[PDB]
Amino acid sequence: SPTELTEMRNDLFNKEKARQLSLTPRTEKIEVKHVGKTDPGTVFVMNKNISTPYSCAMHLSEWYCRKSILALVDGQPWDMYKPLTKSCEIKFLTFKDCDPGEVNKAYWRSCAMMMGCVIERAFKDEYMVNLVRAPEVPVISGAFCYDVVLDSKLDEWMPTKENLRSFTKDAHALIYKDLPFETLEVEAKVALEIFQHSKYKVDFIEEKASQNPERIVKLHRIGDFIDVSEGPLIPRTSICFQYEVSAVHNLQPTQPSLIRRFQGVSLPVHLRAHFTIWDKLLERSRK
Amino acid sequence: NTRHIAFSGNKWEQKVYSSHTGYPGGFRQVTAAQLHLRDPVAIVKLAIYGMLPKNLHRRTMMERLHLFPDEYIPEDILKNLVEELPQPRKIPKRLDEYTQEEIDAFPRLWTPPEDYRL
Amino acid sequence: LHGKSGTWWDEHLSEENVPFIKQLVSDEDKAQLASKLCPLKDEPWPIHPWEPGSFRVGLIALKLGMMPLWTKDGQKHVVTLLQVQDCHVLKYTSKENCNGKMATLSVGGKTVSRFRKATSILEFYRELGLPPKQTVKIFNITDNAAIKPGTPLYAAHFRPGQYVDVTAKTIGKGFQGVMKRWGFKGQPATHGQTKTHRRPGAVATGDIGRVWPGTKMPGKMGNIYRTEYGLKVWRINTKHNIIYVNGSVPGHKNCLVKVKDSKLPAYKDLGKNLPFPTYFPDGDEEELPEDLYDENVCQPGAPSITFA
Amino acid sequence: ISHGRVFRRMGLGPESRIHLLRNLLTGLVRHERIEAPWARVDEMRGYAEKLIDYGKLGDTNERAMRMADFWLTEKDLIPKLFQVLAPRYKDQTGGYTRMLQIPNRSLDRAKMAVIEYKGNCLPPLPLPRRDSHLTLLNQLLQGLRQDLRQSQ
Amino acid sequence: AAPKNRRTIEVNRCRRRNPQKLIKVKNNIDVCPECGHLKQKHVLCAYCYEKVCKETAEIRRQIGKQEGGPFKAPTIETVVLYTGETPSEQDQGKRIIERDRKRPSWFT
Amino acid sequence: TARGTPSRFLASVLHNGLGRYVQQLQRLSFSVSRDGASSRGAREFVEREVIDFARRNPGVVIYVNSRPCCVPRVVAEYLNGAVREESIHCKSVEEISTLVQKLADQSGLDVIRIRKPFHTDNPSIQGQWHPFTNKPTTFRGLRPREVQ
RNA sequence: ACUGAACUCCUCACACCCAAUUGGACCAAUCUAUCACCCUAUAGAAGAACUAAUGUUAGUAUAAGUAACAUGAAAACAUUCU
RNA sequence: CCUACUUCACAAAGCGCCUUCCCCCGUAAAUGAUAUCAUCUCAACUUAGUAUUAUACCCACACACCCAAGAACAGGGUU
Ligand SMILES: [Mg+2]
Ligand SMILES: [Mg+2]
Ligand SMILES: [Mg+2]
Ligand SMILES: [Mg+2]
Ligand SMILES: [Mg+2]
Ligand SMILES: [Mg+2]
Ligand SMILES: [Mg+2]
Ligand SMILES: [Mg+2]
Ligand SMILES: [Mg+2]
Ligand SMILES: [Mg+2]
Ligand SMILES: [Mg+2]
Ligand SMILES: [Zn+2]
Repeated sequence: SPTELTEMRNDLFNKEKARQLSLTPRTEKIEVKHVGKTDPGTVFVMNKNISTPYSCAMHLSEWYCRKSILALVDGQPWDMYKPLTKSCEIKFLTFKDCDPGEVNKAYWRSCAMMMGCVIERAFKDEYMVNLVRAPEVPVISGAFCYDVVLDSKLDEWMPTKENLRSFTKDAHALIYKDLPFETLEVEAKVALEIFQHSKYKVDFIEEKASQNPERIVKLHRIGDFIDVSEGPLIPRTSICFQYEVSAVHNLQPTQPSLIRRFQGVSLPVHLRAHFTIWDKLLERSRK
Repeated sequence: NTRHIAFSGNKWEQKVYSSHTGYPGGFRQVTAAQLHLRDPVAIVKLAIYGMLPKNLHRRTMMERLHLFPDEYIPEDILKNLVEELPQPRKIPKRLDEYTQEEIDAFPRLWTPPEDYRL
Repeated sequence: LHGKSGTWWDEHLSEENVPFIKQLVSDEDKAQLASKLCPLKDEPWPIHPWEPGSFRVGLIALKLGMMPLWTKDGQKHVVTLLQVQDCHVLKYTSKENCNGKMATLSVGGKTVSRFRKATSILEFYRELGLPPKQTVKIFNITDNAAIKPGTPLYAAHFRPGQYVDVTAKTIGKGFQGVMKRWGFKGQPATHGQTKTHRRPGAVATGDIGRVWPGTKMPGKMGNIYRTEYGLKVWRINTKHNIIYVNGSVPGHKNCLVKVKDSKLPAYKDLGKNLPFPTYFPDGDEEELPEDLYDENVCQPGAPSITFA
Repeated sequence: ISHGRVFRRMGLGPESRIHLLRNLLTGLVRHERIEAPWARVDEMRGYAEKLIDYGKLGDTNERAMRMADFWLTEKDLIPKLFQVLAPRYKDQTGGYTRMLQIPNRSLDRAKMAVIEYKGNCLPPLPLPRRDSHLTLLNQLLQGLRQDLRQSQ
Repeated sequence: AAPKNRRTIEVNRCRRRNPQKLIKVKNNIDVCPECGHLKQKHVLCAYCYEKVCKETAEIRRQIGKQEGGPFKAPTIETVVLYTGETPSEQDQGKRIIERDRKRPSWFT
Repeated sequence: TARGTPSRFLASVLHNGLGRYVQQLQRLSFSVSRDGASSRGAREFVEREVIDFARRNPGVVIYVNSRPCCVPRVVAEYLNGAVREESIHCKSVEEISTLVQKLADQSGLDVIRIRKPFHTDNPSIQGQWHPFTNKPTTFRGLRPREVQ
């Protein structure tokens, strides 16, 4: 049953969490220096593999915590809730930086993942849904996409406007829940064990483990929903303010199975768009 | 059927409802007939309002009073109804309503002279 | 930091996107306005003929100003200019829900920015397919005169010689003393008067021990809706949608006035010859001249009037 | 009632208002950047623009010279007005001044403003900068712009 | 006219704790992305403005030393140059105000 | 006054009379001074009446301290845990006797206003009145003015 | 017919609803004698009891954060200007 | 309300201009009994006879700057 699948996947997720936490016991003070333009030269002594860029922001001030979406720990984008590993330089990236491209990509991935959760828990039980992948599309594309294979019983069914609005309502319920984005650097073995059923996710995990030198893969969970991340994600789901599942386009070349691309669009609280601009963005997010 | 209430005596013409708008010259006195023509519910509403105890519960009570000028009642109110109270006054019958059997049963009281126009 | 920040449409737009958004939204507004220019080809509601007792819709015009006008008898009449700016029918409600027993048409005019309107109003106008209007006024009409929402209205909806009622917010004079507000005589300037020249005198008698409600006292003056009844329509400029209404109209220049057929008894049944539902330029029965004149108006360009 | 009244009531009357604005304008011409209560800066901005226009009119223009003589209480600034400021703005047609709000005066918490003549040698004010075009909203709008350009 | 009765603390509280009298929470406060300082949206950053005012004061002291006396406003443009800077081609024919510190990053 | 005072409902401790009567007073503690006119009456009570009271009330444990604190007292502790302390200062033997007997006969429940002079757990035998008692029913349960 | 008191009856208990005035039974606290030696007793005393004198002194309210008061301008704080 | 005039001047005013819509009942009659005429009727009944004011007005739940809005607040505009 899908509920049992989610339960066992969550159990494996927590098992791996505890395993890594035990692997990193006690407290090793790592020095992380704020290399950001503001408040330069500050140093945080932090608990190895326990503290997070969020904890560093908490030390800095509440404005940093609320405005900071990603961290460039040693020039690499780290999730705000991803435990720090070694002494490093840290700089916090917001939505309004001069070049926020990394933050935009992270927001885009997180919105896609939220869409994936909504899709998987939307349809009636009898129908089976397979979350194939979240294609990495530029923000200029105007809509974040999530690819899903629906059942043959539904390959002839296209969502109605009311169905799409129900998807948006579920997404907003998730936003209201405001669930943190939990991360795990998990070896391909445990990742495959978690996603054994989903063939698509299995092969995606294999691809990622091939691309990276080792077999380390990025697993992300909002709540009860675990997915492979193409990269770092947003800290929490409350960052999204405006969110809309706009359309579902059936990819033209579908001989084996019919891949439906759920397209949607979102804007965070920091970058709220007026009603009319939002309507135009919605219109353009249906292509 | 509060539109079809009946006043005993000449109350339709003599009973006067007095109100004041508050402004100078704002004293308005309107006979029962005029008030009834204006609002077909006002007379019964005011009677009940005057009979209710003069405390803060009076208007809460008046919220439970539903006055309808004619036979029509909203569907939800009709579905709420539980009992019908007997009418306090038994409506006298008209001659047009009396049955010929009843007329015959009532005796003739007097002998009219035959030589009378009538 | 608490999250109730008040944002405006420009707050997060870049220098490049500001002009682009301005142009895009203005183009959308004008496209929407043009889309409604041909109502009779857009499933118009039944066009019933005029009957006695029929009340048609009015307009929402803009008070441009005033100017003189001369009639063939040689008399000068001051006339006020009312321009109909993007006046459209927006909503229709039946007798049951009109808060009375007569149908109602909402009419708006003077398109305004969408960036400055509440979300509910923006949604309403999005469904209507029109840019938002500055003011929406409700006109009581008989069902004979119902007009499909979205239909534009034009100055030629009225005609010269008609009588009209114009209602608008009077000029707001703020808190004004009793002398200016109610024309009280005040008190003498000299002859001993101490610190009382413009004050109300006694406000009541000693017996009542209170002040009657509605007593005339200093307070806010103007800025309230007033109606001028029975103003003659002397002329109509169809090109610019101008109505020339006799005399003065409440409110300041460039203020929106609600204009409707006069309710005075003397003008009860003068709607026989007026466009009953409204004037439809799309009908094109006869393209009206640029200026429609009343018979007595001394038209400019006519040879100088001689009282022969 | 003050419908259509465009001039603030400042100082001790009309003449005093003119003198106050004149002193502010002389300071502005001398220093090219002045802090003053916000309302007074707002009132004096129009006069500053008009002086730049009069300086553009030319040194030899008698009316411009008289206006400058009145409005510049320190007469060493009249050559400055006619030979530095006016040539500096010969290309522009307006908007010679930049006025920004400043944190309230500590003394009496007055609403304060800084007014400068554009192009001065002083360090630039911390001007407000719009959001970067690379933000999420701006990129989505750029996508709209490109799509509209292509389609139509 | 004098009060007819002492106003009770209950009435006084109802009056002086009314929302109309309470201080309103400001929602236009944010962080200056340049320096991370707090500022109001429509107002200049206080810290940045203080920087600019101090630098302006130093430059003006140099200008005063150069002019040496009242009523000595130059009829030529002015250019501020910091240590390790040379008058450029367009800086020719403009009075040079020399500052002993290095060019501030925000000064261009 | 009632509005300025707590109130309770008439009640017993453990249904004290249903099966058997259990005396609720369980402990009396008389703190009495050897010396001091305040406790002269208490001394006479201890000499002449406490033993008879004790044998009359075998369920009450009576302690006599002969060493008081701040006044001679009698502390009565009841089964429900209530503790009532009464000063026997300057009281005669008969006054102390009546006070002690009152404590013995009294329950531990607070001496406050009792709302009702009666307490039934089963106030109704024929069924508590509700609006539909005494109301006749109609055929097919048709409400007034119902068409069918 | 019913309703209807502090009248009357009923269960229990009783000195326990007038001004001025008058008679009487008690009594807070203080000091003294002698006790108690815990916070009391018997007595002897007396500056012996305060919801009220536009009472006296002190505190703090209300009116009230009100009436009212105050710093010419810019600036390099040298200075200049009105 | 400001087109003119006038006080004046990016506007406020009058000395200027514009608009202002139904009645109320005292009686006079018709037919007609008590009282077979007659009788306007605190008889039934039929008219003058109408307030049952007619209307009109208003009606959008949810920084900053400017304003014909305004003491503050509020209100309108910022495409
Ligand atoms: Mg006078
Ligand atoms: Mg005087
Ligand atoms: Mg002043
Ligand atoms: Mg009784
Ligand atoms: Mg008695
Ligand atoms: Mg004394
Ligand atoms: Mg006292
Ligand atoms: Mg006293
Ligand atoms: Mg105070
Ligand atoms: Mg006061
Ligand atoms: Mg004052
Ligand atoms: Zn700053």
